[PDB]
Amino acid sequence: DPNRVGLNAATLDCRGRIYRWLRRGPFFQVDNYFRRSVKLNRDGTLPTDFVHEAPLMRKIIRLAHRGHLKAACEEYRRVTTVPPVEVYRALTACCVPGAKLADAVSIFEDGDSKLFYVSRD
RNA sequence: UUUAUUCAUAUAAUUAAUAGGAUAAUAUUUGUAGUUUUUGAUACCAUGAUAAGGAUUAUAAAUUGAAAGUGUUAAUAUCAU
Repeated sequence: DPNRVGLNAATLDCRGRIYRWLRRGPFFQVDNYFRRSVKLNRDGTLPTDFVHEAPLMRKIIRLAHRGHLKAACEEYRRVTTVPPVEVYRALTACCVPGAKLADAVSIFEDGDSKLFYVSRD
């Protein structure tokens, strides 16, 4: 659904909404923007299949297959959707020939518990 | 003669209520439950400030340093069920 990508926001009109805005947690904007966004679908598959974020994943996999770990990490910072499993496979396989264990463990732990277990592969 | 404030005459602004999200043994969920929502009692109480007069202690040349406590009359005045 490429047409219905987007989220509407509020206006903070009444006094109780102002009091709720002043009583909100430390992560209220990013949490509600993340949970109002992509989530596990009705049949159980991942929300990976995103149209607008599709060529960024191709660029990340293309840069992690040529050995460019830092550029793939830099365009991994630009992701909004849950990235596919092939991103984590390409990133970890880029981490193998340099023996970079800490970067591979961080790559796994980023998608392990935070991103619906996409790196648990 | 110009300007900081003051004053004149033109103005915009209006309402109400909560909602927990990774590493948690399974609820998909949140424009939903609210409508005739709250901002509505400045009074005649007997307050309190002002001025004025009293007494006690120093018999040491030491110490950085011989300084501190206790009582009465006039006028003015008193807007909270």
